[PDB]
Amino acid sequence: LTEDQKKKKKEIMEQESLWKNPDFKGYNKTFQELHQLSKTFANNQFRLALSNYQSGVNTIMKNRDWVEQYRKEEAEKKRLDEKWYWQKVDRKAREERVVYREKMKAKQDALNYFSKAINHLDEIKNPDLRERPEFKRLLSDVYRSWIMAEYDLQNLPQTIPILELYIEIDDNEKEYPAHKYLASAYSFEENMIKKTKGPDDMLFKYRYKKNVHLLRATELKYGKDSPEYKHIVNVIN
Amino acid sequence: LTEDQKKKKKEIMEQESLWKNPDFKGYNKTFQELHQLSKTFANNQFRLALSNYQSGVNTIMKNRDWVEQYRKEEAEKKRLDEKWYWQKVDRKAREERVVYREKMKAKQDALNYFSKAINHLDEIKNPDLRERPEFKRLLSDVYRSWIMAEYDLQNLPQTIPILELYIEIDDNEKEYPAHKYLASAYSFEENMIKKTKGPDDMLFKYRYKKNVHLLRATELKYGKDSPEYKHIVNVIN
Amino acid sequence: SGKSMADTEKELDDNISEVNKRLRLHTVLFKMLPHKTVLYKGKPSADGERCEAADKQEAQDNTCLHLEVFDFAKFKKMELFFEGSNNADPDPRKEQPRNLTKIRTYIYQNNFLLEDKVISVIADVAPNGEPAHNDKIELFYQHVGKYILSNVENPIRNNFKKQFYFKNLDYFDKLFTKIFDYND
Amino acid sequence: TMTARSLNLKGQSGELLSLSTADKSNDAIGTLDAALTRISKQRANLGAYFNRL
Amino acid sequence: VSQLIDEVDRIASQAEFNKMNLLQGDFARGSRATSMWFHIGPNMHQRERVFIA
Repeated sequence: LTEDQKKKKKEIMEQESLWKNPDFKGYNKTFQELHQLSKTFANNQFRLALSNYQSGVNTIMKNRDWVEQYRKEEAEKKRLDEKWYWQKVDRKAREERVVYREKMKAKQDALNYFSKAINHLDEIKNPDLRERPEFKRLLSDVYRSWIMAEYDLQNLPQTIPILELYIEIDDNEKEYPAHKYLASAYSFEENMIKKTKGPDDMLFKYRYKKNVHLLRATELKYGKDSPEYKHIVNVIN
Repeated sequence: LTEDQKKKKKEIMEQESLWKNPDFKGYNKTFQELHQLSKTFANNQFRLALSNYQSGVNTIMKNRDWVEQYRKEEAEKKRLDEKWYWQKVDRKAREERVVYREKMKAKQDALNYFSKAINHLDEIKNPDLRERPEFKRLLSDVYRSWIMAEYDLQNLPQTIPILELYIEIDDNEKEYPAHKYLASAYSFEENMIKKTKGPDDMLFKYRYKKNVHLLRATELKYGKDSPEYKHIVNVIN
Repeated sequence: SGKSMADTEKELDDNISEVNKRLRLHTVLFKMLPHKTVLYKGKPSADGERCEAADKQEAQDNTCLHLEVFDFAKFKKMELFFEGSNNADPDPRKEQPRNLTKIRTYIYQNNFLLEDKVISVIADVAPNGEPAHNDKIELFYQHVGKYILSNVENPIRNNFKKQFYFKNLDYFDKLFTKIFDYND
Repeated sequence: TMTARSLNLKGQSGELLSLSTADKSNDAIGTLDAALTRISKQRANLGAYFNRL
Repeated sequence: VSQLIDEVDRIASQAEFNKMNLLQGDFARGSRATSMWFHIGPNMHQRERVFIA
């Protein structure tokens, strides 16, 4: 390969890791690096913003532990009225409901915390401070977890304004997962217009934005004028 | 073991002994030394402060004797209406309440005496006398017994201002149990915020202060350049 | 009595000495991080009380180590200023100690109170000399005024070394050692 | 008192024309127990106060 | 029969009065040893004990 292709391969893997579903080592790493930055920043409102963000992810992490425990406790119940197919079918469906409803509340609590983290960052008014690498990384990570919390519950239209704010910050636009999620969420919205028989202007708006971020994700991972880039361009043209 | 490790090992054992639950040999040693120090000090308000501290410790010692005698007298009773498991459990729980309530009153009386010992030490205004080891040796003994009296009854939030005053007083700070109790009491307070869904500022304040004194306790007992100090800080970040 | 004070002060003089003897070893880091820790290599500069980070962190002529320690803001800083040049050999596993000319520390957060005042800056101008070097320790007090530790009544002088200065010497010497071990 | 006297849950699971939904049903009813408790007992204070007057 | 068995466990668990659980194993002790003591006369020592599970 070329030096740029080798570099690119390394970077795409780092970006996929960056967007990894949360776990205890990633929680540690993510907060450890966000911890580095707030230290240098030495700004009480940024300190508060991170305190709220971390409380939000803690809600998510505590929920993930709850979901395993709940499924465990259900698995360990002896189910005597479950001898016919439909009976097991029900109890599976109710397990999905209780888990989904609790995950929905955990998401709502996590987003209230993320909203508070953003409201505290909003109080940093000095443009010399808002342009700090410390400011931009935290604001990016708050948006990323917000996007992921909604994404996991299939709330894809809601991820669009946050993905769009995300890619505007400090070269986030060059992240392959960011464009993949934008393209997928736009695709969903296009399909919503087709299923609900909505207006053509919105059909084409969503289709256009899907194709822009589809092609950009392709360019970023495979390179301009790669067999894969050429393919997506030829489909669009 | 090196000259530093031998010193450290020896000191940790002396410190663990210093914070040993009270008994008759420790009582005797403590008050023989305090009375000799009082004779050296030749200060009527210190003498009074010591008289009150000793009365407080006597309350604690008399209570320990009561608890053994009470449990003995209960063990020796014939229980004719104890046919069921739930009857045995109920009666056990009632015993535990009587012991806990009497220990709570003994703690309250002991802390009234410790408060009086402090109020008398407060009356020594001359800065040349307040800086005497005799003065702050007693004040350290009062707060140490005070901390332990509360700790035993799980009154951990109440131990924090006294532990903090303790380590600021006359060279106590390098005592590993003092930092262990601070870390444990802060951990309790962190858990209280997590369980009661309290404010984020207090969660992370308490979590931080747990980690500071956890790390300092680690440094003191397990040593600088131990795998133990290396690990704890890397987790804490 | 004054006997206990005298013995305790002696123990603390030796505690700061033994750690200063370990701190003088961090020369091994010039030819060479734990979390919350940022190390810079540099040279004594300005008025001789502060350490200026190098443009070339790996440079063989660095004679000061500047370590910033963070937690939840900057909480602590230490500057180790060494007497003598480094060994020509580029391998840090072979490098030897250099007596410290000075140790300068700063406390920004986790401020300790000595008789209700904060000593935010401590300047030791004879860290590898006689353990009893209180007259070589400048204390910068906030409620920052300059006091000399040897003119501090004594407990007060004892509380200073056990609550403030030994802490920073041992906290920093360990964080420097972590970096060394991780890269060595 | 105001609606923010209890956990003021709005909307309900499913499709809405709002952007809010209620929380875990188990707590939602439990919250109404809290609402009932908080206000009724506050009336108790006024009741008791009246008796004092 | 299977659900009839499950229904029994649920009745015992959910059979509340004034937020007291009156059938599951919180008798003669739950988190607290307090049980169904009733005060029947106007004075002290005019008491009754009930247990059930």
